[PDB]
Amino acid sequence: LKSVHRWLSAADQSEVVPGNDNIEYFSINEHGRREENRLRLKTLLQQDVVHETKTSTSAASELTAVVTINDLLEACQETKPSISTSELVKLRGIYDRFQKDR
Amino acid sequence: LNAMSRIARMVEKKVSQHNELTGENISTRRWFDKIATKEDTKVVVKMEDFLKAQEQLTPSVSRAELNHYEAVRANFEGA
Repeated sequence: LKSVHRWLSAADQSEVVPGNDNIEYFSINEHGRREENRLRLKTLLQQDVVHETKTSTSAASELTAVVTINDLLEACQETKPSISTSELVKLRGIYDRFQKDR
Repeated sequence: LNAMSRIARMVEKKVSQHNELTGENISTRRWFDKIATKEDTKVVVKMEDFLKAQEQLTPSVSRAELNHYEAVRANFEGA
């Protein structure tokens, strides 16, 4: 979870910066409109709606999520031992008593 | 049971061997049925089996001290 959180934080701008060539646009009579990027996105979405398809391609697992020891050790640092430390002795005693007798 | 375990691991070898020899798709039950022999009852047993079993599990039902002191106290109070 920590590793995927870090990856998502680092990957926010990966899909925003690059240009899109899936469709070509001429932009005539654009004067009088303050919005530029949102209008381009809406035009692209209109064209995609006219040409919508459901199929999608796969991606390499490592660039979706990956496990690293640097975060693993920190996760180990925030310990959460299930067994109650004050209760381990009692449990050990009762387990032994069960094992030896009955 | 220890004996049955040993023989069972033996046949577990055997099956694998034949799977390598005749074919990997042969089912264990099919193999053990076809190659079945009157010697299947050869459930090998020996002293070492007994000693292993004894030292492995189930020391007793009541051995350590319970039996002893109830025995002595019961005999004493029965006078």
